[PDB]
Amino acid sequence: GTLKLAVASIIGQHWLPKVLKTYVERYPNAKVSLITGWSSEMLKSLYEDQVHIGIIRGNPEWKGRKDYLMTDHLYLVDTEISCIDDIAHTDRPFIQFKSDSTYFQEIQHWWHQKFKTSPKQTILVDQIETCKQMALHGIGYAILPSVTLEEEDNKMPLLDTKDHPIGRDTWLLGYEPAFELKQVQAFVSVIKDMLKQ
Amino acid sequence: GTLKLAVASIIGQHWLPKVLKTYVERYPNAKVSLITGWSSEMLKSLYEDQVHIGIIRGNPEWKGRKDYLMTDHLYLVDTEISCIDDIAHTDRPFIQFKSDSTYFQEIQHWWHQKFKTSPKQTILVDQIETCKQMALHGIGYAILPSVTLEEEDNKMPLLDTKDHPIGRDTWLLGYEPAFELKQVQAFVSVIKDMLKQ
Ligand code: NA
Ligand code: NA
Ligand code: NA
Ligand code: NA
Repeated sequence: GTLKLAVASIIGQHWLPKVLKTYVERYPNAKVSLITGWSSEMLKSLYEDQVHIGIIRGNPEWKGRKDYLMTDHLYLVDTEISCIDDIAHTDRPFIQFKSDSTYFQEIQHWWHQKFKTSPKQTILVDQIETCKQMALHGIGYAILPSVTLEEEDNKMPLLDTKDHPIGRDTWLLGYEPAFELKQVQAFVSVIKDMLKQ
Repeated sequence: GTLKLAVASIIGQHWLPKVLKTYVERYPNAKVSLITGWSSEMLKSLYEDQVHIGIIRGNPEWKGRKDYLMTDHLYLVDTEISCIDDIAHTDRPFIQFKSDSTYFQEIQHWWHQKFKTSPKQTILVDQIETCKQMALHGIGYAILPSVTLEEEDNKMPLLDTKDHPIGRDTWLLGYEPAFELKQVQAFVSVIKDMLKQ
């Protein structure tokens, strides 16, 4: 049977391929169709019956099954700047992801509460991986979730006013019937079987 | 002030950073607002005056200014397979990108013509970078435009029945009023400078 997934974009790109590798590896010839996007768009997709499973970010309201999956944390990245305080004075441009989720407002709030000022809006982008690439090309600094980071060329954790890392969840949503279907069960399996680490 | 761009995804990821790096290097503190996506979506967004400039792949019809930018060529990539004839038997999955552009149709047509059979619709993905990533993780093989490839990690040129590389074009689009703006002209300048490299 054919598994129809809706995955948030950064998840689709960075976390899911190891998941799908093992899923393909123990279930040869099993079909997978994958749509990606903003959590909001994939939630809306899931709701309207287009997919079996949604892998959504944030805190989606959902009246079916919802599995917490994981949590990651916000990092400021730049090629030059090594000290997060420096960004208050920086003239290096700020490369901001903005969508309809809370991501953007969370960062605006952290910034307002950390530096007692507004961040300069210069570069606005609508997808997170683009912000990452533009940061990796030295254009400016970005704030990315650690699920999108590796041994790439400076990463500085965001901590709130009480020294706590911020702060973002990934869930697995779906209605009951989907979890009745088998390949969904083998996929949820592979996920929870993988996460054993 | 404030350039509003709409850019096909792989361009946004792989080619545009270079260009924005220079655009910023040359005009510090110039505001840039970027949206990304399928070529059809970015053309729509441009058609509706939501942006200044669109960068669009394929062969868009356009009753305004259209500049050809570049061509790139299709490669079959896989971690195991070295020889592109084998792909007709391998039973490794074909990770296949599919949108409402003609990318998919054109690869289908090539497949049918070259191998005289059909390809196995197992994995279907809605963004190209995810095919790349899924291919880089050994899941299966992918057909990717070279604008998304580097000295990476096994690539075999797609050639039509008369041994000519199969290509895809990328264009820059706008209506005349946009091209009168100093920031659109500066951006276009950085672009037409960069194409000589
Ligand atoms: Na969203
Ligand atoms: Na940077
Ligand atoms: Na399109
Ligand atoms: Na493809």
